Amino acid sequence: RPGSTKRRQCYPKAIPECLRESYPKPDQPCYLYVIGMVLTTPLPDELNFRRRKLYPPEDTTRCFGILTAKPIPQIPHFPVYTRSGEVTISIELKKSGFTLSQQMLELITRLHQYIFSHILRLEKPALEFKPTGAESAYCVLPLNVVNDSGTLDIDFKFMEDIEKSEARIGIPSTKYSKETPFVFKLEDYQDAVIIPRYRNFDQPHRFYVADVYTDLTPLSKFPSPEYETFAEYYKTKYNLDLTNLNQPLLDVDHTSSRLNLLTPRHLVPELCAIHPIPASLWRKAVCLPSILYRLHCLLTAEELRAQTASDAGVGVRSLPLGPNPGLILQALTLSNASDGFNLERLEMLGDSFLKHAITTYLFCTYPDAHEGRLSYMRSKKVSNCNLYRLGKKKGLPSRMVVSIFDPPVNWLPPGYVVNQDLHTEQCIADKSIADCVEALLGCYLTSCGERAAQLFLCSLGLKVLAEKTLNHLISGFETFEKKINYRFKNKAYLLQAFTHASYHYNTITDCYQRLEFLGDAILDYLITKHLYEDPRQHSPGVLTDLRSALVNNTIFASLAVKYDYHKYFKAVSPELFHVIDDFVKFQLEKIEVPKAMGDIFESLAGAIYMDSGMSLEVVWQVYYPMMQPLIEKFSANVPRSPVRELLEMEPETAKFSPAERTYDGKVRVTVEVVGKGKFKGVGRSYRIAKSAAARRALRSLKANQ
RNA sequence: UAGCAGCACAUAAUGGUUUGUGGAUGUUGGGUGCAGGCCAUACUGUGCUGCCUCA
Repeated sequence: RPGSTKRRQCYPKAIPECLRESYPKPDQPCYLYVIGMVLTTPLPDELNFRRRKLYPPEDTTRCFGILTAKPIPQIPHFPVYTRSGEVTISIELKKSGFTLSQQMLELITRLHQYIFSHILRLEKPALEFKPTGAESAYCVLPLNVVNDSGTLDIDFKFMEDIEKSEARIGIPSTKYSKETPFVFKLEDYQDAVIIPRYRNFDQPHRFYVADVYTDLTPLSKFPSPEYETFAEYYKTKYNLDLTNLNQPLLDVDHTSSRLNLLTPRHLVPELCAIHPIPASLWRKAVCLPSILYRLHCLLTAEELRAQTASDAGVGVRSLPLGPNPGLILQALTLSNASDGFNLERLEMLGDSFLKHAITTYLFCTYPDAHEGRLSYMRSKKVSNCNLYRLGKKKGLPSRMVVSIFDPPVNWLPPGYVVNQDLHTEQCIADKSIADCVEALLGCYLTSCGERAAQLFLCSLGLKVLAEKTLNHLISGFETFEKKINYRFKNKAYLLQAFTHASYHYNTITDCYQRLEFLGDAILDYLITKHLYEDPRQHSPGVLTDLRSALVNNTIFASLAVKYDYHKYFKAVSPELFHVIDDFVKFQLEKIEVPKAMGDIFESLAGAIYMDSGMSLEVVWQVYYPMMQPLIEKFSANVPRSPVRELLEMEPETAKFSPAERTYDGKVRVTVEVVGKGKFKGVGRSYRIAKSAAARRALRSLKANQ
């Protein structure tokens, strides 16, 4: 069925408007952004297993810049988890409206290809570099501080030096001889990436110079137990005789193969070619996939924020407000993506508000429709099927973050195309599209409030925007008004809330059921909002349990009794009065729970809402003090099913019998606890019977301890 | 800077199981829809390893 977990559809991945077809043209205006990088949380030495120097990206003059034909909007700064620790990333506009020659652009584009294909090794047989044909079409280039002025500019000299370098295309063929002996220059290695010239020619291993040992030489002990010295090693393995046996040695670290950095984890110089790119900049380059991917994701969320400000009139289209793009990114992220956050908290809050909004709308739009009809209409509008259709219509599937980020397996680099797919497409369940709509609603609600959330629903396509008899029938309710600490402006709502369908003496208002319908959704929402805003920051699972335990007719009935609602209840059913008196007796001492007592509790919430001029706050002011003791009790001690508690205490020993229908229509259930006895429970339903059996077993077990 | 095979965990897919829930021919409750918790087949990622490339 549409909106079901069992139905899956494939969708193309969305690329932000500011990155789509964004390739700089010769002699045309372009934009240059600096990738600002700051080490905000250094990695502890215990996690840094080699205890290597942490390299704050900010300690070095060279960085990367993004060159694009279209402007990039302001995005929140975001963390990246490097081997140095948490690095906060900023994307900062450095130059706008400037032009580049064909030769300058060719140098930039060639170096851009060189980064992704040669440095990062992301170009695969399935991928082709087509910068003019690629959907995501921007260039990345080196920036450097000009003359120590602290001002960053395009390092053209360095790009040209990379082009003149033979080391660009492969391993340099410069073999040293006794006539042309190798000369070590320290300045050339302090911030160098090196390539060993005698091995692994198809995939040359690259290393960062971590340090230069001036005390160690080719005659010193080799790190592999296979050889006595560095000179013996090269002579034995590659037949290479060194010209300079007194040259210093390089301490080196492998260039990182891990390109996903979005979450926390917790040699002889003469025989090496110097890669023309410095090690500092190469460390920055390794972050480009996570940075660009995150940038792309945040730009998609900002695009959705801006689109919603245009379509719903919620927030401002361009920031100097609407929700933070990071919260939108949360609402667009499935738990499968493993990105440190998920849509589940926002989804649950949205659902509760959605119910409230539709319930209110239906109640006001259909003044003559009975509860069962409003409940039926409600059930259709809030369905996972309808929500899926709305999310699909809004283009959410192409914007959702569904799978774990893996650059060489599921990411397309800028300027590349796929040779005709984990790079361009994703498979999504219809239910997940529905869940995302509720999470977006929760985002707008938490960030911009209820009116904004309603305007957001309207933007998705959900339309969400006698007197003598009265005085006689309300006689004595003044004590009730004082007990609840609320005075009704229109006592007809109070009368309606306490009028059962059997109470035909009331010919001036309806029965309580319509207000029950309205109140149910109000209480669910208010309770859910409160639980979501709770300082304990309950998990999605715990929020579900607490919502289930607090939003319950039994609890509403228990409160109705404690607050004397039963004394004001108007009914003409002696049996109902006896059931209420028996339940009231049971509640006063500490057995069927009278449904009507929970219903009138909800109906009075509906009454107060209508009498207060649709003020949820007034309703909450009245109900929160009544519910606060229970909210505190269950949020301190998250509740349990007696069947589950018995199964937790006795998992292999407690076995329940099938449902036995007794001669009176009532169900009987027996629980056998191996070595501890058999306990029988009876009730009008299998759980009432099974729970009664489980409670009898639990009582016996606890009494024998 | 490489590949593979075990173990932990997360995770979606296709089956089953179990709690909640719905209007339904509802002769007095087994027809189907959606959620949770489990069992199985099979996917990916990180990590604890193990073998195994270069050093």
